Amino acid sequence: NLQEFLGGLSPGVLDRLYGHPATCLAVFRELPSLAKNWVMRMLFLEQPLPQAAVALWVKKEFSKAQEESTGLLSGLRIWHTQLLILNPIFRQNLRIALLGGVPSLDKYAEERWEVVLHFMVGSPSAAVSQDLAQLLSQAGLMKSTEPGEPPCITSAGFQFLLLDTPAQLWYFMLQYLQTAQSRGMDLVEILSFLFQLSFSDSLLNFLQHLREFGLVFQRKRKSRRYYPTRLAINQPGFIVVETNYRLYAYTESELQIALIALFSEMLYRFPNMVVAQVTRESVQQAIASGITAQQIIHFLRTRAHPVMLKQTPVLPPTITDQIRLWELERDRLRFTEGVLYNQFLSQVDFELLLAHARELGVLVFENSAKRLMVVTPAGHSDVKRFWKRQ
Amino acid sequence: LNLLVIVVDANPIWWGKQALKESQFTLSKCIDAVMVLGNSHLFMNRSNKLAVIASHIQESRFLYPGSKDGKYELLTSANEVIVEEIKDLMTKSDIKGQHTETLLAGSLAKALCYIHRMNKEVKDNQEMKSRILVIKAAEDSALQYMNFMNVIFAAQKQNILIDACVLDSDSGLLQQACDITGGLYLKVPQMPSLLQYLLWVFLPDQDQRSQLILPPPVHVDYRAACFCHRNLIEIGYVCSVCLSIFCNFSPICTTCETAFKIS
Amino acid sequence: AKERPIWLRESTVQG
Amino acid sequence: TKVDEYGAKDYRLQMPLKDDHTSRPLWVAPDGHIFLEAFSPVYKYAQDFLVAIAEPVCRPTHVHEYKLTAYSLYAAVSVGLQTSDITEYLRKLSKTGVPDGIMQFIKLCTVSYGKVKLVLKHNRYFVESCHPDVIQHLLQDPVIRECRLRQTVSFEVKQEMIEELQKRCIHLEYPLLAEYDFRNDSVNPDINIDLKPTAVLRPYQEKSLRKMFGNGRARSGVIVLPCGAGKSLVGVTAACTVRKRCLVLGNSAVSVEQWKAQFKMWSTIDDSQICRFTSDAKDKPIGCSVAISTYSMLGHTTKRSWEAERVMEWLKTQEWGLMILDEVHTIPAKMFRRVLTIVQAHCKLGLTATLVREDDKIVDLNFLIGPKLYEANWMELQNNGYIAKVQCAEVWCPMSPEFYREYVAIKTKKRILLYTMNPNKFRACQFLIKFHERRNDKIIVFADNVFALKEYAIRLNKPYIYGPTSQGERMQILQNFKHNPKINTIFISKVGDTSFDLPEANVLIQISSHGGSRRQEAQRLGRVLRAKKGMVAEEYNAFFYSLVSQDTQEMAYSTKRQRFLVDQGYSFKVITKLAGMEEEDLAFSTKEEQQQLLQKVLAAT
Ligand SMILES: [Zn+2]
Repeated sequence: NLQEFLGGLSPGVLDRLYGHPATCLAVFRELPSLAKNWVMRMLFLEQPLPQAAVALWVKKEFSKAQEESTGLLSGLRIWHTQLLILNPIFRQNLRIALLGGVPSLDKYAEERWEVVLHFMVGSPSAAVSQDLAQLLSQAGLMKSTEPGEPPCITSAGFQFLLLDTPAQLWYFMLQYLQTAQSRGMDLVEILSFLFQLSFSDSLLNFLQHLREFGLVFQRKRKSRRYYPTRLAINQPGFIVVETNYRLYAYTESELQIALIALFSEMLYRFPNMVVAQVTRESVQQAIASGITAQQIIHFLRTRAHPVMLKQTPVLPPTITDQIRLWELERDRLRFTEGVLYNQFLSQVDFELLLAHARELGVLVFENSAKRLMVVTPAGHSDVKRFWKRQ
Repeated sequence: LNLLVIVVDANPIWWGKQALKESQFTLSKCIDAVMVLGNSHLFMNRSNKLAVIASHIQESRFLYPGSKDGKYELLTSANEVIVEEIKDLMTKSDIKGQHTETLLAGSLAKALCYIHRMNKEVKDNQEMKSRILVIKAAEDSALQYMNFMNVIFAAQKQNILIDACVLDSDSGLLQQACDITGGLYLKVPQMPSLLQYLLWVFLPDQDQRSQLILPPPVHVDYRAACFCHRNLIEIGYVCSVCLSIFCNFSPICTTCETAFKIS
Repeated sequence: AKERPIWLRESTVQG
Repeated sequence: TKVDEYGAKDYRLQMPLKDDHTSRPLWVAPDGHIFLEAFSPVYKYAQDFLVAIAEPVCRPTHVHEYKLTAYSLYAAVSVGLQTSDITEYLRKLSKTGVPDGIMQFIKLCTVSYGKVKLVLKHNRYFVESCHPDVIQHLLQDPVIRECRLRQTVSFEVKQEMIEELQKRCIHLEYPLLAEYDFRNDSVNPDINIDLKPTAVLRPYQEKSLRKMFGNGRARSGVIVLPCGAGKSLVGVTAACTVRKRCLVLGNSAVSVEQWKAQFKMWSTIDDSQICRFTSDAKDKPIGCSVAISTYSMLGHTTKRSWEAERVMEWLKTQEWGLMILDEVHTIPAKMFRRVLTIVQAHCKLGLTATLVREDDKIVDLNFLIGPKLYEANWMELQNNGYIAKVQCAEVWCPMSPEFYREYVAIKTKKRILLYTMNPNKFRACQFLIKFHERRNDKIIVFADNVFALKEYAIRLNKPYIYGPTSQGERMQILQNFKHNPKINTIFISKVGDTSFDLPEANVLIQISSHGGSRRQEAQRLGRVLRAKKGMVAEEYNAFFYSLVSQDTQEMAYSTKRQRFLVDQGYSFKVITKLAGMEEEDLAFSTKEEQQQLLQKVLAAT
C-alpha cells in the first residue's frame, strides 16, 4: 500500500518529498481516522507540547487507535519530540495547503490497459513498444532471455494477470517506482506527480510511460496540458458458474476469454457468450504455471454475473472446494532441500547440535526417537564448521 | 461522510458595536476562523461536504451552496464565494429600528431542510452524518422560543447534532437546544483564540467524539414559569387545551376560555 | 432441531 | 468446423447476433446444442418448446443444455409440430439466428417422416405408404427382398426381421410410424379398464402422458421418470387410456408383484381380469387379457414347460394394444430384446428412471421402442416437492498406509476387495451410521462386494441382505427395519438396486461401488427420493453418501459414476474429513486390528 511505500523511506527523502503543492495533502488523506485531527490541532502551534498530553488525550477505550496512529506518524516523522511540534517545513506547507499561499478518457484508459494485457498474454496482435516490453521484463513479471524471440510469461506473470485492475495497476506502478530508482530517475519528482494527479527530462519520460499505460492522455499532439483518466487518480460481472464445472461468460473482449482459457477448457464461443469447462487438466495447468486456487476463486467471484449474486455464497461450494482440492493435490509432496545426519554415538551431542541449529535457524526438521535431523545446505556449512570446531 | 453546516450569527448591531469599541476581535476575523474551520473539515476527506449560513435581523442567507497562489481549487472557490457573498450581505442592508434582535431559528430551519435535501439526493450506499456548528454572537429574542424549540425537536427526530459555540453571552435557549440533541456546548472566553477551540472541540465528528476527551457539558436549568410573571415555578397548572404553565389555580385560564367545571 | 450436519453445512476442505 | 486458437470452435463468421439479444434468451450452436437461460422471464415457454423439440443432456440450475437429433425431431412431428411450426419459433426465440446447417437438418428430418408407416393387422406387419415412390426407391438393397416374407401401397414383412428393417430405415432416412389408432380399432375389442378418481396425476405426469398422446393415436416411446415420481402410476394411466389389451413386462418377481399391486390400486379393473404369467405362480394367463410377465420368461431360450408353452403360443397369436416395458435400460440385451419381436404390440411404451449405460446400446432404444418422449426434470421436481431434496456427498477416506502398500505393490485386481475394505472407510461409515442413528435417520448401506458387506455387517452386528438370502428372512429384516424402532439400518447388497419396494430412508451410505455404472448409481439414489409426508425441499432431509478411498481406482470410478447425477443437477459435495471422528471411539483404532483385517483380506484369495 501507499502507506507501506511511504513508511519505507528515510527522513532526508521524506522532508524533500513533502512538497508544497500536494504531498502534504495526499499524505494527510492517508491518515486513517484520528491523526488528521491531531495534525489540524497542532498546525498552528509554534511551541512543542509534552507527550503525556497526547497520551492522555484519548479515552481509555479505543486507546489502541491512539498508539497505532502515534506510531504511524512517528514513522512518517511529521513531528519531533524536541525534548511534539510538527516539522516546520511540513507545518508551513500544510498551512499553504489550507487557506494559504471524461467518458472518452475512461474508455481510452480501459482500451490501453486491455491492449497492454493482450501483449502481456501471448496475443499475436498487440501494441508494440520496446520500452514497455523491457520495462515489463525488468518488472519481474516477464523474462525474454532471447531478444529475437518474443518474451514469455513467468510464474508471477499469471498471478499478476489474474489480479483485479485496481490492485494490478497499483502493484505495476509500485514496481515502476522501484525500477525508476534503479534506472536513475529521481523518485521524489515522479512520486509527487502521482499525488498531484489526485487533486524536465525525467518528468517528460515519466509522463510518456504513464500515457503508454493509459492513465493520462494529452489529446493535443503531446502538449504540456494533460487530462488524467479515472485510473490516474488511483463494474458488473459477466461469468455464470454451474454446478458441473461449466462457465458461461458474456464476454466480447478477447482479454476475458484468454483469462478464462488460462484455467479452463473452452468449448463454444458465441458472439456475446462463451462456454468453457473447468477440468482437472486446465486447473492443474494453471497451478503448474504458478497460479493458486485463491486467485482463480477471487477472479470468478469478482467477475460474477448478477444472476448468481442472489444465491449465497455466490460461487457454488462444490466448485470452490473442487478447485481447492485440485490445487492441494499438486503440492501433496512438499520438497525441501536439506542434509541428513546418521550414526549419532551419543544423544547428548545430538541434542546440543539441535539446540545450536534451533538458535541459528538452520534446523528444518528433527526426530528425537530416531536421533536424526535435516539441515538446509545454507546451514550445512555452519553445522560443519561447528563439528570441525568440536 | 459528513455534511457540516456553519450557522454564523453575524448580527450587524453587535459586531458593529465591537467595531466602534475598536476591540481586538472583529467580524472579519470571525469569518476567517469559520472559513478555516470549513476548509479543514473538507480537508479531512473528499466525501465530506460543508455549507455556511449567515444570520441577520431581516433574513438569513447561504454563504455557500485556478491555483494563482498554488492553492487547492475547491477550497479556493470556497474562499472566494464566501468572501464575496459575506461582503455583499454586510454592505447592503436596510435599517429597521423596530426589529434589531438577531434571527437564528429561521436560519436553523433553512439548515435542517438543506440537510434533508442533501440526504435525499445523496446515494443510499453512503451514510451521511450531518452536523450544525451554530456560532452565536448576540443575545437571543424571547419571541423566538416556540419556533426554535420546534426546529430543535425536528433536528432531534432527524438525527442532527447542534454544536453550539456561543461567545460573549450564554444563551439559555441555545444551551437547552444543543442539550436535547446531544451536541457539544463550548463557551469560548478568549475570542482571539477561537479557532483553536474549533479545531479541537467542534471539528472532530460524532464518529470520534465519544472516543475523545472534550470539555464536560454545562448544567442545564430546565426552568418553568407562569405566563403571568415569567418567573421560575416548580409546580405548573396546565389545562388539556392550552398546555400552558400557569401561576395558580384559576376558575378558567385566560388563553383557553374553556368552561372548566369545579370539583 | 433436525439441523444438518457440520460437514455438509460447510466445506470441510482446508481452505 | 472452425477452431479458434483455443479448443472452442469459432462461430464469429458462422451466424449473426440478434439486436434484441437480451430479450431473446436462446442460443443455437451449429452442432445442434442449445443453451437456455433459467433466469429469463420466458424461461417456462422456452423450456416447454425446447423439451418438445430436443432432449436434455445437462440441466443445471442456471443454464440448461439441450441437444436435438433426428429422433427428437421425429417426436416433435409426431406430437404434430411441423418444420415451420418449430423453426419459425426457434428463430424467434434464438438471440443469434439459426445456422443454415441446423435449418437444413430440421427441414430434412421433418420432411423425412410419415412417408413410411408400419401397421400390424391380423398378425401381419404391413409397411404402408401413401407415396409409392418411397417404396420404389426403397427396394434397392437386397436385404428388403430377403426380409420380406416369401395409392396407400403396403406389403407384408417377416415378423423376425422387423428390428433389422427398422434399424435399417433409421439410417435410410425414412423413419417408420408406430402410432396406434386405438380410437379407431375394431379388430381387437376394448378391455373393461377404467381409472378411478382416487388416483391423482401430478402435473409432470400429465405433461408426459400428453406428449405420449400428442394426438388421438397413441405414440410408442420411452418416458424417463424418477422411481419415486410414480412411473408405475403413469404406466397404469397409459394402459387405462389405451383401453386395449395391455402386457406389462417387469424385470423380476418383485417387479411383477408391484405392477399387479399398482394395477389393482389405481385401476377399477377387477382382480380376476389380471394375471401373473410367472413361473412361481400363475393366475390362468390365457383366461384374462391384462397381463404382467417378465423378460426372462418371454425371451426364455431353453426348454419351455408345457403350460408355459401353451401360454407363450397364446401370447404370440394374440395382438396387444399396449406393451408396457419397465426398466427399458436392460432391453438392448440380447435375450431381452428378442422379446420385442417375440410379442406383437401396436405401441410398446417404455418406463424407467435410469436411462443410462456404458455400452452404446442406449441409442438402439430409439428404434427398439421409440424416441424418448418425456424425461422429467429432477431439479424442478425437487423444487415442487414431489421428490425429496438430497444433499449428495462424497466422503473421501484416506487409505491406510499398509493397505495402500499392498494395493500399489500388487498389479492384480485384488484391489477391488482391498480398497473397498480399509480401516479409514470402515471407521468413517461406522461414525456416519452412529451420527445418523442418534439422529433417528433410516440408513440403507450399499456394497457390491458380498465379502466386504458380510465383514462390515458382522463387525457392526447389523442385518446384511444379499443374493441367496432366504426370502422369508429378507421380508423379516425389511419388516423389522420399517417397524422396529430399535433397528434403523439395513445393509443391502447389489440385489437392492435391481428392484424393490423399500421404505423411505433418510440417508443412503454406499461404502463400495460395483464400478463406473451410472445405472447402479441412479438406481441406488432413487431409493431416498421418496418424498416424506411433510418435508420441505430446502431442509435437505435426505442425504446420500458415496464413500470413496483417496488415491485409488475408486476415485476414478466415482467420478465416472456421478456423471448422470451432475447432468441432472445434483452437486456432490466433497468431504475430506468428518468433525468428531477423532473424539468418537471407533473400531480399528490400533495398528493390530488393521493388521488382522489385512491378513484376512490377503487370505481371501
Ligand atoms: Zn386552557
